[PDB]
Amino acid sequence: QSAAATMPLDSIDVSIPELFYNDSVGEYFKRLRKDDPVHYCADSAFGPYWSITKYNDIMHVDTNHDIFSSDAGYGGIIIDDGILDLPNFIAMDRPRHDEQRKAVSPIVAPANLAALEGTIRERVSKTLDGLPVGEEFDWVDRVSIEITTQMLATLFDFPFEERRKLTRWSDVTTAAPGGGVVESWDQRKTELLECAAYFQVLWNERVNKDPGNDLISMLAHSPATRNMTPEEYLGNVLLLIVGGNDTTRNSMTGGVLALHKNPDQFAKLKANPALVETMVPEIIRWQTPLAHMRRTAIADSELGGKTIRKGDKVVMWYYSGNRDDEVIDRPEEFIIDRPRPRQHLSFGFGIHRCVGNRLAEMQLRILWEEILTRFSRIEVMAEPERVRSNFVRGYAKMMVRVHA
Ligand code: HEM
Repeated sequence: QSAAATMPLDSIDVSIPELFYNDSVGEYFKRLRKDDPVHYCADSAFGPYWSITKYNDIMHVDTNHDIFSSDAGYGGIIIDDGILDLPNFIAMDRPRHDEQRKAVSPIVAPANLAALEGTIRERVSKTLDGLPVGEEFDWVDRVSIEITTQMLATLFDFPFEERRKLTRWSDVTTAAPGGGVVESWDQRKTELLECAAYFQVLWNERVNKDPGNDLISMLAHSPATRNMTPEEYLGNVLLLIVGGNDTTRNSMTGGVLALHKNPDQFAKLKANPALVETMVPEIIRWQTPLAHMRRTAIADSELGGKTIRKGDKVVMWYYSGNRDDEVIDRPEEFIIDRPRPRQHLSFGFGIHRCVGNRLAEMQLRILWEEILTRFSRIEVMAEPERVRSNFVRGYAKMMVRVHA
């Protein structure tokens, strides 16, 4: 591959998934932020697109939804244009998005989340109490996937023993025949109707009981949801499951890798466990579990001296903006005690900013509070295998050992 530092600017294609896989893409982003920060690529595997590489420019795009649209009709919200017809509120503009999002934001209520803490902690405690000590195991399988699946079961108060159903339904939602996940579109449809039937049982059992602190109770007792159709219910449930699943997984894996690579920060965290609160947002900045989101321009506009034309694909590279030293001090450093650790892009900004963020951060905080009480070190034994994606910045496997 060409040297990012000196190659022609017009040869730089940051969408190439291999560059995320081998984790060199950061070098190309570094070159763009310095030398062409609103960067047009005329030809790629995804078609032509703009790369928005700097923190303030990315915020401008994300918070200007009347110019930069998320609508599924234009191709949706990933660089790769999109294809059972369920409303998908992340790929929707005003006014429809707002009522679908308002249904669900009870999950943003700190009051509500506070009621889940004890359940989260007991579930994390049991997993960590079961890990081998001094023996190698796959952190991704044993902790990240396991704990994320708990977090979704907690959110829905889903029958805990059946929680693997949630990750199966997550896998099916983005599957296509030939992939070895589903063998046909019928099977996929059949499984997602089984999901709708299950969640409908849950709703039927809860609507006439005192409400719990889970989402299904809250939706069922909330007067705002009177006119919520079964398609909206299923679309909301699958969007939450997908939105929470790999992002939280990769944040759980990422913070272990960061602390291994910065053992001085891990020394500071053990000496002051209260830093868990300011460390969790740093993990999320450092990992940038979703590396981009995309938009489509619906009107000409100017950005960074460039004209972005109506119809053009515009890619907000959150992973780049989270390395932008004009906003973030020493951005390549993992620092668990920054003064404003929530100054990052990993959750986006604007009307589509992550609705799950407070639940993710609570889950991550409780995870680490519970690690710190148990283990003196979490040692990464081999370079983890990364995911080959330009969207998911994540890890398929990471071998570790824990020490008492
Ligand atoms: C560290 C974990 C997470 C990260 C890094 C993350 C990231 C993001 C990003 C980048 C967006 C779009 C932001 C934008 O376009 O401006 C988003 C939206 C969203 N996320 Fe999260 N997310 C995480 C966890 C969660 C969790 C735990 C849930 C569910 C419980 C969730 C549910 C959603 C939903 C439903 C949306 C769509 C919001 C809307 O369109 O109004 N996410 N997330």
